[PDB]
Amino acid sequence: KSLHMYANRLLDHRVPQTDMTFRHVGSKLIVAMSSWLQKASGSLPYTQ
Amino acid sequence: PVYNATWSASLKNKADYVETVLDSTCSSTVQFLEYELNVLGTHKIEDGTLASKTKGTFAHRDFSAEYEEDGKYEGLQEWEGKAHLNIKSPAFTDLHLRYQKDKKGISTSAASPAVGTVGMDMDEDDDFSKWNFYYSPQSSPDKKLTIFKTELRVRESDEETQIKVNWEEEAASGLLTSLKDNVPKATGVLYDYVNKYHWEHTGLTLREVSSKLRRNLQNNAEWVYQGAIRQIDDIDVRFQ
Amino acid sequence: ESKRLIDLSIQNYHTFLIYITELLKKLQSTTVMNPYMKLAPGELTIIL
Repeated sequence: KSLHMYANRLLDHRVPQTDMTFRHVGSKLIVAMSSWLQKASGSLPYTQ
Repeated sequence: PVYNATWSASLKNKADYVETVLDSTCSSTVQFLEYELNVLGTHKIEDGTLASKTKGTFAHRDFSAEYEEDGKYEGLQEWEGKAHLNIKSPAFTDLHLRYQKDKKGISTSAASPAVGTVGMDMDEDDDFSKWNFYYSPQSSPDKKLTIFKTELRVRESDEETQIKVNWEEEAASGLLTSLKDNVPKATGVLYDYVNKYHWEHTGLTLREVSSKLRRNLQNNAEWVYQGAIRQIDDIDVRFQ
Repeated sequence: ESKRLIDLSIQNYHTFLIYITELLKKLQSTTVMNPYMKLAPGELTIIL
């Protein structure tokens, strides 16, 4: 519940004159991390 | 002969009440530097309580200031009365300030022809209290835009107490627009003011004086330049 | 330039207050402790 409400807080606020929430930037960084992970050798189901 | 100024003051005791009279005036060869200021205040201490009535009025070319005070002073924390200020400025905008204080309510506001009317009212009572800070638009003196409001309410049932704070974005935005629109209003009055004084003394505008300064700079530059050129021929000829 | 500054100030002030109200509402949803806070657009009420 605490993580849910924190995510709601993060989603619901951003600086004026920009409507892109920081969660999209977080998702972009997560995508980059996942791309690097799949690039990394020694893959395991735990990585999946 | 050029300048004459008189400062007259007098403190007088008349049995039950004191009277304060102040006068000040100046006669000058400068037109906008002559005035007369006057104030009168009667002060009666009745069995320890003070009843106060005073009038202060100013006269000058660019405006006149007129203030009225009335009321009484009980102890050091109970003043009940009214204070009214009215300013008539040909040089700039006029103003009229009204202050009121009763034992259960304080009300005061300022009526400005540029900003409008800005006022605040404090109603105080044992079990409730309310602060109101409102801005009436210059274009609409019939309504009050609540800049902010506070409402203290101690519940007579149970031990709960409510604090209610309210504000209007509309009031703030309207006041900000009025202020940004007021910039040229002050700019023009001050510009015409300085030009008026320049006229009263030398008959020139600020821009006219700037042009005169530029022209004199050019004239002096040529005065230097001609001699600078001539010296070359002088030196050459003497060397020959 | 003065008028432009005041215009931008009003613009960002308005664009910003709504995000603040949303964040405040999400935060108030977090807890229900005995002192009860009620948030409204342009208003806040405090019960003690």
